[PDB]
Amino acid sequence: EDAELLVTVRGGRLRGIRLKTPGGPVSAFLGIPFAEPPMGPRRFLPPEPKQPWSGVVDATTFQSVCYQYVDTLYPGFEGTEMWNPNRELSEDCLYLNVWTPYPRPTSPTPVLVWIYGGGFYSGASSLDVYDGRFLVQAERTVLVSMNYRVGAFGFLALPGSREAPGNVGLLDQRLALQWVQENVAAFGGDPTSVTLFGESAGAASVGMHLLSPPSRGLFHRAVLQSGAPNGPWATVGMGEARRRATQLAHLVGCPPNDTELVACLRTRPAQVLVNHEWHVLPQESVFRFSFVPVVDGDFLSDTPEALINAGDFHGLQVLVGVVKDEGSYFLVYGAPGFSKDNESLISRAEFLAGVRVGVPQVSDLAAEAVVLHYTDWLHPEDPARLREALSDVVGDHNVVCPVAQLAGRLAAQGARVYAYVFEHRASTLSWPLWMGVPHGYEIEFIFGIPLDPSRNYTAEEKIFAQRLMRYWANFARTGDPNEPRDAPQWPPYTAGAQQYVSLDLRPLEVRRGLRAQACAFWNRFLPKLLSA
Amino acid sequence: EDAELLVTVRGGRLRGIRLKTPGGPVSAFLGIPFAEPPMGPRRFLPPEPKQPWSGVVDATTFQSVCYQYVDTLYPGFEGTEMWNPNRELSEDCLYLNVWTPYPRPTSPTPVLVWIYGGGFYSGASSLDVYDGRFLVQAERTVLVSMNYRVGAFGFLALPGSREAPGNVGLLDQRLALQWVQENVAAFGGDPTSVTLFGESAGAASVGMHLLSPPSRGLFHRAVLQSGAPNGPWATVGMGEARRRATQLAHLVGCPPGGTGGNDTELVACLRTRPAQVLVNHEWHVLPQESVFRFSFVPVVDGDFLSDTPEALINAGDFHGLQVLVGVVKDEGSYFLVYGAPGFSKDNESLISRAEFLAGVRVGVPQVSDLAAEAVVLHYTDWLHPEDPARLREALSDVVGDHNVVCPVAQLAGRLAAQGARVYAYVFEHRASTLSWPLWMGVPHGYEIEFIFGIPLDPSRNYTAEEKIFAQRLMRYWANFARTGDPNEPPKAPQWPPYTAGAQQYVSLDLRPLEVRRGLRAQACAFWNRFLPKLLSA
Ligand SMILES: *[C@@H]1O[C@H](CO[C@@H]2O[C@@H](C)[C@@H](O)[C@@H](O)[C@@H]2O)[C@@H](O[C@@H]2O[C@H](CO)[C@@H](O)[C@H](O)[C@H]2NC(C)=O)[C@H](O)[C@H]1NC(C)=O
Ligand SMILES: *[C@@H]1O[C@H](CO[C@@H]2O[C@@H](C)[C@@H](O)[C@@H](O)[C@@H]2O)[C@@H](O[C@@H]2O[C@H](CO)[C@@H](O)[C@H](O)[C@H]2NC(C)=O)[C@H](O)[C@H]1NC(C)=O
Ligand SMILES: Cc1cccc2c3c(ccc12)C1=C(C(=O)C3=O)[C@@H](C)CO1
Ligand SMILES: Cc1cccc2c3c(ccc12)C1=C(C(=O)C3=O)[C@@H](C)CO1
Ligand SMILES: *[C@@H]1O[C@H](CO)[C@@H](O)[C@H](O)[C@H]1NC(C)=O
Repeated sequence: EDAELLVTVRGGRLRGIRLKTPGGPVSAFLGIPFAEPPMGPRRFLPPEPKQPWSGVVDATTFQSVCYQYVDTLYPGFEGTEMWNPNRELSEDCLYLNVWTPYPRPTSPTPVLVWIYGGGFYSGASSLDVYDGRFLVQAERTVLVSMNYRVGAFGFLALPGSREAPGNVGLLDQRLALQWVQENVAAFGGDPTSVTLFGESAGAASVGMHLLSPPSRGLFHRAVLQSGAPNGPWATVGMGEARRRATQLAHLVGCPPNDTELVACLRTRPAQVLVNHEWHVLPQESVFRFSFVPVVDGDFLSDTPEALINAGDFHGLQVLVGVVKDEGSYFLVYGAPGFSKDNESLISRAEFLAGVRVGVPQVSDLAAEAVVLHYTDWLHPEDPARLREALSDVVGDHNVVCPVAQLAGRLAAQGARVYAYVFEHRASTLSWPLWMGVPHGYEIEFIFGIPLDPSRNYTAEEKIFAQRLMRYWANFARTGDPNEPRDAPQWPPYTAGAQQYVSLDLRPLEVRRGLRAQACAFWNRFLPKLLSA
Repeated sequence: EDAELLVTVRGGRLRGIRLKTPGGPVSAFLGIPFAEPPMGPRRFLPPEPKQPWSGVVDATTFQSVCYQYVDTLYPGFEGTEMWNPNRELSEDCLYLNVWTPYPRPTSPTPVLVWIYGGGFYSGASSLDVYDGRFLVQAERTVLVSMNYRVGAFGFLALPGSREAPGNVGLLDQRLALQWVQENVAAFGGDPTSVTLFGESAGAASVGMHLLSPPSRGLFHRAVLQSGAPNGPWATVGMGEARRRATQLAHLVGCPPGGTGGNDTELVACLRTRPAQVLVNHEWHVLPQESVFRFSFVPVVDGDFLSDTPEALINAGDFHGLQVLVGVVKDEGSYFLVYGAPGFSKDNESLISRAEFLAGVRVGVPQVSDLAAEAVVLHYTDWLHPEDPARLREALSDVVGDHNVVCPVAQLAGRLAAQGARVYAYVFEHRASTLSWPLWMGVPHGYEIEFIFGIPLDPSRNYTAEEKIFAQRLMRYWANFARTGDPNEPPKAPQWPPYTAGAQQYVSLDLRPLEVRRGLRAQACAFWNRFLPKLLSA
C-alpha cells in the first residue's frame, strides 16, 4: 500500500492513483464526491454538501459526466468528438478531481481550479484535453477540476420559485470552491492562493464568481480564456428564462403553478429533457444556448455589465485572451452555406441571412448596422471575404468584444490585467484550414497535452506548450505571467494603450487594440441603438 | 464699327468688346439683359423675359452682383475676398455673359454654360476666377455665364403662394438657358451641344436642371464639381421653408404686430423693406448654429422638383446622358473656420476631443443624439481617440463627406447604374498661390481657377507646371463638352468611366492620371445606405 495515495478529507478517507508523465509521476484523486447526488427530488435544487462516509472512497477513476446533449453534427469526427462525453452520463455527477505532485507537496502549493466550458449545456472534467497531469508535473501546482450540472439540470429557472430557482450549476461550482477551501491543504494545496481558470462558458463562470460576493472570497486570481460573463449568450433575463422553462415543460407533456410544473419535470427521464432543450430557443441561431445563468438579483445582483461598471477591482489580477479565429467553429452549426467539408465560400445572400443567425433576436435596424460595419464596400460580394467577415461577426459579438470590454473596465477600475491572442494552429488540428485557430484550440497547449509522447505534436509545439504552462503558472503564483527579463515582457492591458501579446511559436509580440474599431461598434454604439 | 463685335439676338442689337488673352483675341459680350429687373413689385417673383429694345445695348462690362451677404470673417484676406462681390450690389442683376472666339466661329461650336456656387446665398458671374476668356481662347468653345438671384431674393419661399413661390433663382438660370437655346447660334454656338457646368451650389443647380423636365430639354451634358442636388444643404422641405420665410418676415417687422397670416400681405410687406435689411437678418432664421447650411435654398414643392432629388435620381432613366463629376481633396476644411469650435485659418486648429464632439453637432446639424453617436463612432480612431491632428482631419472628413463627397458618390453611382456614362475625379493639386493655411489641404472651390485657365494670366504668379496642368484640365473639360468623353481622340493614360461596381475615378494633379477605386466607399456606405435608415427609426 502506498501512503502518498491515501488522504483524509473532511467527509472521510480517499484512495488515489499514481499517474505517469514523461517528466515523472503525479498523484491523482479522481471522482471525489463533493455534493449529494442532485437527482429525484433534488433535480433543479441547489447542491447539498456530501455527507461524511465510512470506509475509503475509491478515487482512482473519473466519475460520470453530468447528463447532457451529445453532439451529432459529424459522428466520429475528432474535432467534435473530443468535446463529447467520454464517461457514462448520469445526474449523479457532482464529483471533483485533484492532481498534485508526487510525492505530495509538504509545503502549501498554489492551486489552479479549472472550470470547463461547453455553452453551459455540455462539458466534463474527464475530457482528455483537460488532463491535469502535465501542468502539475511541470509547474508544481495543485490542480482541481469539478463537474457541474449543465443544460436544464443546471440552469432551468422559474425565477422566484423555490423548486427551480436557477443558477444551480453555478452553485455546484461554488460548492466545489468551498470544498477546495476546506480540503485542499490535505493534498498540499494552499487555500489562500487559488487561481480560477476556465474557457468559454467556463470563463463566463469565472467572471460570474468574480462578480458574486459569496464566491469572491473563495479564490484570489482569475483567468478568462475566450469568454466573459458579459457575453450576450452567457446570461438570460428572468422573463425569458421563465418562458424557456415553461416551453420545455410543454414540449415534454407537462403539466399532466411553478410547484406543479417542476414536480412534473422531475418525473421525466433526464434524456427526455435533453431531447427538447434546443427547441425552446426563440429562433434558429448559432452561439445561443437555452439554459444559462439567469440575472435574478440573487447570484448576480445585476447584469454582469452593470456589476463590472460599478466594481472597484483594486487587488485583482486577471489574465484574459482569445484565439485568432473565435467565430469560425460556430458557423458550421447553422450559418447558411457553411461546412467543415468544403471551403464555405458563401454568397452575399448567404452572408446576409447568416448575419441574422449569428446576431439573433435584434431589430432589422441593428442587423443593417452589422452589415454596414462588416461589409467591404469595395468588394461587397467576394465569397472569401464574406466567409471571414461572418466569422468576425460571430466571434466579435460573442467573444472578442465582451472580453475586451471586461478587460478595459477591470483595468480602469483598478485590476491588473494581462491580455493575449492565441495564434498557433495545432499541427494536429482536424478542422479545415479555413477555420484558422478555432474556439477551444488553445486549451490543449495550456494543459501541456503536446508533451504526451503518444500524441503527434512537433518538438516546437512541446516547447511552446512549456512556455504557456509557465506563463499560466507564473500568473497563478504571482499575479504576473512574466519570466525574468531577457523577453520581451508581457505588459499589462490598460483601457488607453490596450496592449496585448500574440502567443505563437515565435517570441511574444506586443500589439495594441483588441479589434478596437469593431469592438467600439459592439460595446459603445450598438447598445445605444438597441435602447432607442 | 467692328462687325465682329455686333450681334443681333431676339431682343435687339448688342455691341461687345474684343478682349486680349495671353494666347490671342476673344470676343466678349458682358452684361446682356435676359430678364426684366426683378425689383420693386417683381421681387420674389419668377423672372419675366426681357422686353425687346430698339437701338444697340452695350454689352461691354459685367453688370451688378445680385444683392447678397458679404463675407466678413477675415476682412481683406485674399482667400475670402476672392468670393466676395466685385461689382456693385443691386436687385437689378439678371444679366448674362457670352465669350466667343475672334473671329466668330464659322460653323456651330459647342457651348459651355457656367453656373457659379456660393451656397445659394452668394456668388456672381463677374468673379475673376470665372473669367471665361482663357477657356474660349484655348479650346475654341463658346462660354456663357449668368447671374441668378440668391439668398432671400432668389429662394425665399411661401409654398403655395403666387407672390413668393420659391425657386425663382433656379428659374433665373432656366430663363438664361432658354436664352442660350434661342440666341447662342448668333454668336457661333451650337444650341444642340450645350454642356452645363457648376461648382458647389452651382453643381447642385446643374443636377436640379437634370431632374426638372422643363430644364432637361435645354442642354445635353453636365458637369458637377463638388456639389450635388441631393446634398443635405441643397434643398429644404415646404414646411421648413415656410418657417424660415415667416421668421425672416417677423425679424423685419412683417406683418406689423404679428407672425405669418395672409401670404399676399406678408410678401407685400417684405417687398417694402430695403434689400440690405433682408440681408442683415437672413442667417438668423436657421434652426441652429451650423456650418454648410444656408437659409434660403431650393424648395421641394412638387413644381420645379416633383420629389426630392434623392427620389428623382433613384427613379430616373439616364440613358443618353454623359456626366462628369468630382471633388477636391479636402472638401470639408474651408467650412470649419465658419463655426466649428477651435478652428481658425490663423492657427493649426489642433482641436480637443471635446471640441471634436461639439463640432460634430455643428457639422451634422439637426440630427438625433443617436445619429450623432453613429458619426462619432465611424469617425473616431479608437486606438487614438484624443489625438488633435487626427481629430482635426476627422471633423474635416465628417463635414466634407456628409455635404459633398457622399452626395456626389451617390449621384454618380445611381446615374451610372441607370444608364448614364459617368466620369469621376478627385482634384489633388494645392495651388502655389493658395492663401489658406497648409492644414486645410486642397479646399472647396480651389479647382475652379485651373479649370478656367486662370494660371495663364501673366499678372498672376502661377508656376509653369501649373499652366501646363491648367491646359490639361481645360482640355479634358472641353473634350467632354465636345464628345461626352474627356479622353483625347493615344499613348496617354486613359480616364475610365465610373460605374457602381468598380467605382473608378482619376486623380487630377501635376503627375499624370492615376486610376483609383471607390469615392470614400466605406464612409459613403455609412452616409448613403445606413444613416438614412437610422434617421427613419
Ligand atoms: C458547402 O457545403 C454546404 C453544406 O453542405 C453539406 O456538405 C457538403 C460537403 C455536401 O455533402 C452537401 O451535399 C451537404 O448538404 C453547402 O450548403 C448546402 O447546400 C445544399 C444544396 O447544395 C442545401 O440543400 C443545404 O441546405 C445547404 N446547407 C447549408 C448549411 O447551407 C454548400 O453549398 C457547399 N458549398 C459549395 C458546394 O460551394
Ligand atoms: C486657434 O484659434 C481659435 C480661434 O481664435 C481666434 O484666432 C486666434 C488665432 C486668435 O486670434 C484668437 O484670439 C481668436 O479668438 C481659438 O479658439 C478661441 O478661443 C478664444 C479664447 O481663447 C475664445 O474666446 C473663442 O471663442 C475661440 N474660438 C473658437 C472656439 O472658434 C483656439 O483656441 C486657437 N487654438 C490654439 C490657440 O491652440
Ligand atoms: C441541435 C441544435 C439546434 C440549434 C443550435 C445548435 C448549436 C450546437 C449544437 C446543436 C444545436 C453547437 C454550437 C452552436 O452554436 C449551436 O447553435 C457550438 C457551441 C457547438 O455545438
Ligand atoms: C453670419 C453666419 C452665421 C452662421 C453660419 C455662416 C456661414 C458662412 C458665412 C456667415 C455665417 C459661410 C460658410 C458656412 O458654412 C457658414 O455656416 C461657407 C459656405 C463660407 O461662408
Ligand atoms: C390678402 O389681402 C389682400 C389685401 O387686399 C387681398 O387682396 C387678398 O385677396 C387677401 N388674400 C387672402 C387669401 O385673404
